[PDB]
Amino acid sequence: ARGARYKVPFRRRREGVTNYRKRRKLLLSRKPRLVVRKTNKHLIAQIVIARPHGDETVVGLDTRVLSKFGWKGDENNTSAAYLLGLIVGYKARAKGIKEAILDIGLHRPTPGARVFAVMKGVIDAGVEVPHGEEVVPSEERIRGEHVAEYAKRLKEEAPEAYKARFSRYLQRGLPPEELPSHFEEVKKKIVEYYEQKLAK
Amino acid sequence: ARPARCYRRIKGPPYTREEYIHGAPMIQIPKFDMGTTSAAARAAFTMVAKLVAEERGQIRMQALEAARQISSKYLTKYVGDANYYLRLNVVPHHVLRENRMLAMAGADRLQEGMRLAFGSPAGRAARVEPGQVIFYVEFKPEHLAHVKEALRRAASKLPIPTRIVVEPK
Amino acid sequence: PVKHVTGLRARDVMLSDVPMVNVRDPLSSIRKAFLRSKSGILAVVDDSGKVVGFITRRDFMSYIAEKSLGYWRRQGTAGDLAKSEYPTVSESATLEEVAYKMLAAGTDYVVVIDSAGQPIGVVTKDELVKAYKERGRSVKVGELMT
Amino acid sequence: MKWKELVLVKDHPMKRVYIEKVVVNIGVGTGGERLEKAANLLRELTGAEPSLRRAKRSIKDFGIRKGEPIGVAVTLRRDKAVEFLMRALQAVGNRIKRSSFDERGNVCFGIKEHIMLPGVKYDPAVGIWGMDVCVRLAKPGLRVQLRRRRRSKVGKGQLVTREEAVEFFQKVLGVQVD
Amino acid sequence: VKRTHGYRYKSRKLLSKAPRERGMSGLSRLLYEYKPGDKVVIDIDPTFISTAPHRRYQGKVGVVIGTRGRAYVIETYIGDKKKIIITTPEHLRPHLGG
RNA sequence: CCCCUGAAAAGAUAUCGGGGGUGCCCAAAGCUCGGCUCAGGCGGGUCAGAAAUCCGCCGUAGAGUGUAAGGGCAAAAGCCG
RNA sequence: GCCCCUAACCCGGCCAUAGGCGCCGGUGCUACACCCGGUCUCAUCAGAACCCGGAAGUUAAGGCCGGCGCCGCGCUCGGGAGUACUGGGCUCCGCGAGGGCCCGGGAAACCGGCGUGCUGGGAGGGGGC
Ligand SMILES: [Mg+2]
Ligand SMILES: [Mg+2]
Ligand SMILES: [Mg+2]
Ligand SMILES: [Mg+2]
Ligand SMILES: [Mg+2]
Repeated sequence: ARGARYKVPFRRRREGVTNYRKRRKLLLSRKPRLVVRKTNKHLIAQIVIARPHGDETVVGLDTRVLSKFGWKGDENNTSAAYLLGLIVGYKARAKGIKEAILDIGLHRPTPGARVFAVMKGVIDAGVEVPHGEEVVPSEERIRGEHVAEYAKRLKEEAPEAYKARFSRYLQRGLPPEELPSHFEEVKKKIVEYYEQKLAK
Repeated sequence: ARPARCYRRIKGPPYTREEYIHGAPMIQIPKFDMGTTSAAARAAFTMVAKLVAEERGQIRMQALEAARQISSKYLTKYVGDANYYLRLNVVPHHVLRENRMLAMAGADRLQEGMRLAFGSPAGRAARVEPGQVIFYVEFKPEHLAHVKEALRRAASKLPIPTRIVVEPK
Repeated sequence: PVKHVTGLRARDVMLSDVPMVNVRDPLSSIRKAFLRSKSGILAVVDDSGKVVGFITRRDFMSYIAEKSLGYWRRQGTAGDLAKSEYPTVSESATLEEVAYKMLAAGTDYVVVIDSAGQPIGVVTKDELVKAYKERGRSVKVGELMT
Repeated sequence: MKWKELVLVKDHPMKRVYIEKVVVNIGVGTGGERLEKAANLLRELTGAEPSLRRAKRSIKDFGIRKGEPIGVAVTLRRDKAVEFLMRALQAVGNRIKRSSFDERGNVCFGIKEHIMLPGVKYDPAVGIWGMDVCVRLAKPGLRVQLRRRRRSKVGKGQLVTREEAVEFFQKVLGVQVD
Repeated sequence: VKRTHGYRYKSRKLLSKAPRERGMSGLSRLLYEYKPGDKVVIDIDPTFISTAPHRRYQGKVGVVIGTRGRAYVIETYIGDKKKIIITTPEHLRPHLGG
């Protein structure tokens, strides 16, 4: 900036995306990382192995991949986070990954957040990620009951606000109240594909 | 004050950092730029005389001041201060030391001889290289004889040999 | 080994509005001020309202005795009498430490200075005796009499 | 005339102006029971919980140490801020100095006593207090300087200006700017 | 007075950093998985000085003998004596000369 | 015993050589987690002032880090919980 | 499932050719954002932030790309300059401190010129197997 004595920080640090103090602790594990990132519309999950010249990504997917299994809910709701976790979990096992460590970046590790929702789906697929027992969201929020109860109470109170707060839910063909029913639908088709794939 | 031959030769490292030196003497040179120092006035002058050193050595602060008065007084009354600019170019940063048995000068000065022989501050001097410019005179070409005479007078008060160089700006 | 104490702090026993004399009041005014105030202590302030010292009855009497003493040879202002230096204790000061300071300094009083460094009140022997009256222990006078 | 509808909408829908937040300050020296009175006063005045603002540094001339609570403050948001702002602006008299505006869409003014405030009455067990009223105006897109990830500086064109601020109070708040 | 011998007793210039190298250092040196038999350069990192080797081993080349938890056991020489340095990879570099 | 310099860009290196310090202190000034950013300056703001609490802008560390000197340290090694 | 090419996005490496000030633009189906609310998980004085649910609007800002000027910066470029300094030899000069010569190395400031992120893996998009 000003003068030669100025020290410009790291590019990722000055852009504001990498906490290098936390990254050094993650690199000390010598195990693959499960990068979980959150956007305004989508959720990113990756299994990343760090290398000296740059991280090597094994499996990296966004929430757009759920459309392959006919997901009909919000792209970055809690249920969408868990479904996104299974695919990266299953594809990670097909690439030989048995274990990983969670990397939530600059996100807070609040209990029940979607970043632990993604990690839950990874655990169910068969990839061990060590974690705290009291941060993973409940099954009711995983299957979207909190979304269904919000629409059901809001429909009976303000139906006009129903068509605006869930305007895109209807046009997909799925009212938000059948999201818990639709969740078990999608979860079998992700599960049965990757299990039956694993048979061969 | 000892003869200047005791302090002429450069025999060790410079001793200038005054935060570590106890009782370092103050510089007793009142002015370094004589005459008309303003840049608007010095554009009138067109000649430059330099009293250049010939040998590397140390010039004591009292020798620098003594050369400064005799040269500046001569140009004052032979040339007029409005007709020249005279600058003493060097500053006596080096602190001279002396090892003598004295009055209350620290507890370790009471031990005679070469025991605890690190001296106390005894003055200041300028350490100069060959070709270093000691005195810098800006002047007009009509007063060339007077400026050489003033510079020659200043040379007589200095411990090392010096030569006058005259060139235009 | 005297043990049981009030628990009372200095601010309880304070006298806030000490009667005041300005620095250029002569000594006749000093006696008249002592008479009107009915107090054993006065605080002196300057033209700017700045307290510089406290004049006690004993200091005034001793000054009169020393200065005006000659009868075999028969033939000022208030600032000269005040003492700027006094024992001092802050607001949380206890009666034991205050009495110790008053005894050690040999004063009739003790000037309380705040955290900022300014006087707010003075406590003398009489308020100490009164604080004993509201709280003081049980002793026969034979162990306090001179 | 609620918070969503005191907008100063510009020619861009993203250039609208509003009240980001209004805060009230009480600087009382050290009094713990005094500060408790001060906290109770704001808790009833604003309808929101106060915040004990500890001393940043110790100054013996003020008799204060760092680490002790010597102030009460509260940050008001959408609906609560406007109602007190209208309530506060009555006590000020619908009058704010033009020099009171800063060059960053900000303005603070102080109410000397809260008995001038509407819905207020004299109380002898709490006394009479004065406040600082700090109201901040912003445009949409100010979150870029405050989000945790990918923090950045808002552009020059997307910051509330001192000109755009004063026009907000006259036309939207109806406050006399002299 | 004779020289004092602290663990870092003439390390002013060694442990100083230029203004352009101020702050945290890059993490690429953590990502070199050294095996037994490879050659490494001991390059002390001043920001992790608690785990750094002595100044006498700066600039020297050793042989990785093994790993102890997370440190690397390095065999080197000081003149004629065989020394065993156990340091983390942040004070190491790979040797590309042989 | 410890730091800088002497010390001559590996290592080592003396003098009654130069500038200094040590014989402690701390249940938090130790451990970890999280949040924040310091000195200072500026603009606005009742008391309020050079300096208190409040709103915003700038601010390469010009602060702090128990204690000598040197080194290190900014989503920290500092401050707060 | 595979090889090839390729913006804005995710994870990096080196950590200013990458920074700072100002100016002129491009980008919007998708992606990134701003954005809309606070039932639920979660949080504070404050749903500002964090966390959660969402999709009316907007490219105004952030992001990414292109161009110009200034400061800062970089260069195994030209001058400075074979200069300053330096390893070895000397019955070579000087009263002396010091300097010279032969053999072998060789800067820095500064001036001018040029440059102003490069690059690894993945997602998305296109092609073919
Ligand atoms: Mg010598
Ligand atoms: Mg020894
Ligand atoms: Mg230790
Ligand atoms: Mg050495
Ligand atoms: Mg910390």
